Amino acid sequence: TCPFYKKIPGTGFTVDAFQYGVVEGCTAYFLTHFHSDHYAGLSKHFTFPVYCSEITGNLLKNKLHVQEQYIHPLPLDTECIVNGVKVVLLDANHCPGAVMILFYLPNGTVILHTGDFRADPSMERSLLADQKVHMLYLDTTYCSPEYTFPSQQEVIRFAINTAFEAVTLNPHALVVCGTYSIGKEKVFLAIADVLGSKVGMSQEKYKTLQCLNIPEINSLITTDMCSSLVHLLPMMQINFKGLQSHLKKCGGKYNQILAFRPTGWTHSNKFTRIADVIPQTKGNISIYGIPYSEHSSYLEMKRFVQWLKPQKIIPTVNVGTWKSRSTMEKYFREWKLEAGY
Ligand code: NI
Repeated sequence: TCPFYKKIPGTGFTVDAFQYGVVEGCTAYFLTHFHSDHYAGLSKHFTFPVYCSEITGNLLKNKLHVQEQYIHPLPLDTECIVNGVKVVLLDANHCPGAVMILFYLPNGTVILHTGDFRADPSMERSLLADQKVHMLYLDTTYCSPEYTFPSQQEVIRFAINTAFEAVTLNPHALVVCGTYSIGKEKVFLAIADVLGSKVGMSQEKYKTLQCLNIPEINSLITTDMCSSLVHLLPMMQINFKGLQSHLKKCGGKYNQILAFRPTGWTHSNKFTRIADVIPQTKGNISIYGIPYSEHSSYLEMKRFVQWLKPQKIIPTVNVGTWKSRSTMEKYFREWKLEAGY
């Protein structure tokens, strides 16, 4: 049964609620982004209207085979009417195609559902500037002050400089990057651009990337692994055993691997600066864990909420324990007392 924090009151709508069967009273299912915890339950047998971004709708049709007649893609930054209710989709600064949804209820209530997001000051000049929000359904993934990490631009500077140094010292080194979902494509695209290479990958991952409307993508990726010195592998294979095995497969073209695991936060964040990050090494294999996040840090989240000044906050992440819920409620009250709303 569908939890309350997936339901939009005063509408027929749900958000990211496909794993509960037919939800009573739901006339339109919204999907914020193509991550498995959120799409869980969708398939070619789904026969209700799904509302989403264009990129999300390319992935539903090509990867999950949802039939076209049930996909309703909406343009961003554009007022649209869905089943009698005005909605707007906004860029969430998460993975490709990810949105926040603004719902203008028939009684005058305005609701923002962030989906998954990485808050940014650029959001203070979107269509959110223009009116008051009564209720915020908030991605609280990293809602505690221990969660710090650098900007995405500092992380990509570290990765490019590390890869370019290694391959210029040893032209026979291979770079490997882990992946298990869409998102974080800048990691491997920026490294392949500094090296003058395409990114090589499996046919299944090439298919997924071809749904993303990334400009000039045919110039940047390939299924011909032999032609590429940046390879993408499943995240589970980014370990010494899995990398040794991959290096065997390349037929003596390479004699070293430098590998990247873009994680979110790890507790090495509480001690080490990006500048000071070092790899784990075994023989001719090195593995870097780099803190590339597509969710808000604590400080980014706090700034967004203190700017928006919502009347009520409903967390959508970390809701399953009483200790998490009480922690989060305490921070919300601090933020509201400090800012004065
Ligand atoms: Ni996500």
